[PDB]
Amino acid sequence: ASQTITVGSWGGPGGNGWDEGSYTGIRQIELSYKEAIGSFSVIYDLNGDPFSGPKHTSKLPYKNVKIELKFPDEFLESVSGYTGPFSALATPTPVVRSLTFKTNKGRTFGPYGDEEGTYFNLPIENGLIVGFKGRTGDLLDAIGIHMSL
Amino acid sequence: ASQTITVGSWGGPGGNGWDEGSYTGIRQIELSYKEAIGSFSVIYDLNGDPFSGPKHTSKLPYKNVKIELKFPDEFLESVSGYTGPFSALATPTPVVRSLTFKTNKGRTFGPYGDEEGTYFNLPIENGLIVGFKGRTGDLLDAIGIHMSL
Amino acid sequence: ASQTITVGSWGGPGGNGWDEGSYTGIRQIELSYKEAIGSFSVIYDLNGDPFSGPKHTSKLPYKNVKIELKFPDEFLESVSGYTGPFSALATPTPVVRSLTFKTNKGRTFGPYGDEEGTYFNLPIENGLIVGFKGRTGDLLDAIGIHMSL
Amino acid sequence: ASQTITVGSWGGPGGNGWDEGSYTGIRQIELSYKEAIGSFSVIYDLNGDPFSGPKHTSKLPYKNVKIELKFPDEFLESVSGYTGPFSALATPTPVVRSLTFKTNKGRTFGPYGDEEGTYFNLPIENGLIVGFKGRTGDLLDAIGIHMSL
Repeated sequence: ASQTITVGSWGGPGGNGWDEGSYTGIRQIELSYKEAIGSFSVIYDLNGDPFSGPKHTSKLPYKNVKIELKFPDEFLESVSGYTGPFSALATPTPVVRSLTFKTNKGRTFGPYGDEEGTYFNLPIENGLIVGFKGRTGDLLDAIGIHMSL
Repeated sequence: ASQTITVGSWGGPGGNGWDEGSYTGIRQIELSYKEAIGSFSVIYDLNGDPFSGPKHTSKLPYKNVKIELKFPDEFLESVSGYTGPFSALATPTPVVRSLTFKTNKGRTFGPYGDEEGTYFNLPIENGLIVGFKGRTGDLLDAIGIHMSL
Repeated sequence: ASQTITVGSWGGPGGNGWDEGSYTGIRQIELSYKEAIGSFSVIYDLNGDPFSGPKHTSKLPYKNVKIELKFPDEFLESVSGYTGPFSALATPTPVVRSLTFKTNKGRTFGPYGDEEGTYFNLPIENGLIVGFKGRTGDLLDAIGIHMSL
Repeated sequence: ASQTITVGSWGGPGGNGWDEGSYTGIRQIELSYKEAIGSFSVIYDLNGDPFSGPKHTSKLPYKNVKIELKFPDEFLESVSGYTGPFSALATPTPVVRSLTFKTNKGRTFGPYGDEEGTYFNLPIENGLIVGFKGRTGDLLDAIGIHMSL
């Protein structure tokens, strides 16, 4: 490398590309938002210990959140959330306006960003999100995934 | 019982559940369509030789298309769609209304069924659709996918 | 193709190469033996339904045996068995002499052929024997293993 | 909670069981030995940067090798090595007496420890050793491997 299934890249053409790679599973997701998502950073599980993924932090003073999955027993079972521009940041390129997170234990981590734009949805009937791919310019411009069993 | 990453479920809850399991590759898809997708049946590749999976047919007089891939060098890199109910089959439940496939070699087997309702899109950077899962009643009620490296 | 992890070449470079392929799992193994292993063909599982793998039969008038596992619930957790030349077969190269299979339920299919030669050993901790590869000329010149989750 | 294929545990039941877990690849191995293998510590690759796995050290004053593979073009292609007891450590239980590492590039990191006891041979045709698992007490009592595509 060992490779993984990389399903996706939902978002747009600009920003700067970042592939954090692959790990055993997710422990914490922490993002900043207002009308679009700006910051996205994750705390992975690496063989029993926590691993802090690289950060893709925004300069925009957006509203802040921390999603804390209860590890082993809880893992996401669905990722969805629209995509499109934001004439305000004067950025012509498509961008991730929202991004909601469902869980196998039921807990859904409420829509973040305004549900305006075109919808993308990804339900997992069997599998495991194991890492994140995507781009980040001023906000998070595109999002991608890493799957495994 | 070896297992696969089963991604998705896109479509409604009506129809009879079907699963065709996992193979080694896709050799030819066959579908009928007309304002919605009726029949669905894929011919797979089992260890270098062709293996026809179960047929999932509709009695509806729908238009017919044969999608045949050049098998080893060509595979689907994207499956998109629009799932939306259909008041004509008097079906209140959601149904997959359109279906578009895009190849790693550059050919998009143009949108079959009319592009109406909520769009779905699943792009792949490294992975392989290795078996189809789905529901069928009179139309292709739903669509599921299985994956591998 | 999708690929699987292929561990194995145990035996010698002689004979003709055979790769039976990767399937869903194993339902019955069928071999022949005297002083060494001669024929080896298996019945595989192909998505809930049995599937016959090609026969790799040895012309040698040998003792016969059918090993059948209780499918789903019982599966191979171990494979092992002695390899060396056979001055009789006037075979200048090393060939497989004995082969013993151990089960997750306790069942162990007694050494078939003679325990003579250098020994090889594969205990599986997590994983699944999914297809058989190897070489066959008069006897089984060599054996390989396919694996998945 | 993702899994990888773990094969084996070639050794004896003595000592304290350890499992470094899985990563992206093997960059360096560092062991000690005289008549049996004493220390075993590996510097893994995690997504592009080195990640040191835990050290499993041994007080026995042994020779000290430092194995560095050229990480992306070079990876292990086979592991082999003799398992037998060791009268001198006054131990009743089988230990990993010897250990040899072959590479896909051609280099064979010749025998470390004596070639004595029963033999084991893990040869690989397709796949990646992606993590080591095992048991240490005074020396290296057992060794197991993790696999991925």
